[PDB]
Amino acid sequence: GTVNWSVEDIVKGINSNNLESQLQATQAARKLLSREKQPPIDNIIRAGLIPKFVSFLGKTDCSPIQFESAWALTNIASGTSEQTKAVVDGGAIPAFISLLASPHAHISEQAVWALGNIAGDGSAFRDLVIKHGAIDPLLALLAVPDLSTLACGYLRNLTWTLSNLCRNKNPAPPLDAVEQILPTLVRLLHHNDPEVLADSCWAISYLTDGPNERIEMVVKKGVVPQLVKLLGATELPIVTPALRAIGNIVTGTDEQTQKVIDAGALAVFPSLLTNPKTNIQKEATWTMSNITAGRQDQIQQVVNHGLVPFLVGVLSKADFKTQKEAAWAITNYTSGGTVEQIVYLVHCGIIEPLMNLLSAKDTKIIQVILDAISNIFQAAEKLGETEKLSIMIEECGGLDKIEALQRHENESVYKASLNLIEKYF
Amino acid sequence: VAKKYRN
Repeated sequence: GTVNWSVEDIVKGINSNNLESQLQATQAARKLLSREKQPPIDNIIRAGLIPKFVSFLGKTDCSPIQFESAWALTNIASGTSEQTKAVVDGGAIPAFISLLASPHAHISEQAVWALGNIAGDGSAFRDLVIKHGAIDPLLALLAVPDLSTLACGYLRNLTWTLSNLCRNKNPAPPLDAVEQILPTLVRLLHHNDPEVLADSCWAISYLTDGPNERIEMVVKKGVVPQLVKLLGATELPIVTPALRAIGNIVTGTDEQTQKVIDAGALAVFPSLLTNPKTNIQKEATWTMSNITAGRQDQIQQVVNHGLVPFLVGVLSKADFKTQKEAAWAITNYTSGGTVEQIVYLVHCGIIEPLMNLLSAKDTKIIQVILDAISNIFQAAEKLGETEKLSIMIEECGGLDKIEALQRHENESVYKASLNLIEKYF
Repeated sequence: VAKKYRN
């Protein structure tokens, strides 16, 4: 019946004066626009159909055409920015927000989905959806005693839409919308469905990607222990955003970082720093670098949790980007740590893989590593042990590498080298 | 992905 129509036939039906003919034609459009490959989105836009779909959203008397037109527009809105823009330009936003109240679950769900694609386009559309008042009726759909009674697909869509309202920066979402959304997100973060959990963690990761004030508003909600728990999940799609959120939190203040440690996070790092997914090791090591940038009592906790040998491991062998994060974690540990914490680092065997990484063609990591060596030499001075360290650096071939570096392009680099060379070698 | 097409 409505399979494989041409655009011209769809146009003909939609322009007929006959609501049933318009409904069949709209459903045909929904079918073109939902096919597996190359849906003809631009052809539908160019035929001028968006304004007719939008006014069909308002047909309370004909719920099937509301659904077909909502689904058609969702898919248009799922494409490029210019395509999402055409949906918005047709007035879709307030019309979808009014469908949130529909007594028909499949229809308010479609409106949720459409609004998520719109808000998902970027900050300006996200904030426009919020100005049109989307958040109150979105949140009313989740106002039930027990999330478990909602259909699973429906809750997943709501969660994902709310996370798009939390997403993007420049600017970040309005502080008041974030405050409005957060209690419902905290509730979603304790739900048992893995996709709900993954998207709740993504939303939390967006909200903590910002200055300390933004981080604080999340941390004040008490979510950190739940995040650390998800950090332990067996599902990679949950671990990845849980770890991103935890990593974002530890770029905040030392007190915000302490909440992550207090919640047990460090005990998960032995598995994270050896995780077979490269991106998990990289972001675990990034996270560690922002903890070793903390107070000496926080460095101490990294030590007590047995994590220095794990840093030595990733420095010795890892994808290069993870290794660059490990080099940072080490330079941070060495500028902030006590002499005894620094001595410990050397006893776990940091020197040889630090030196091996001096052969990399990345000026930044070379800078980072010479800073670290200089820091470690500073500790050895206070102990009168600079010579013991010079030799260690000699024996694993580090001296060769530092010498060469005198003849290096960069200023810090050849500057940093000559200094160590002339100071201890 | 920020956007999702309904198949």
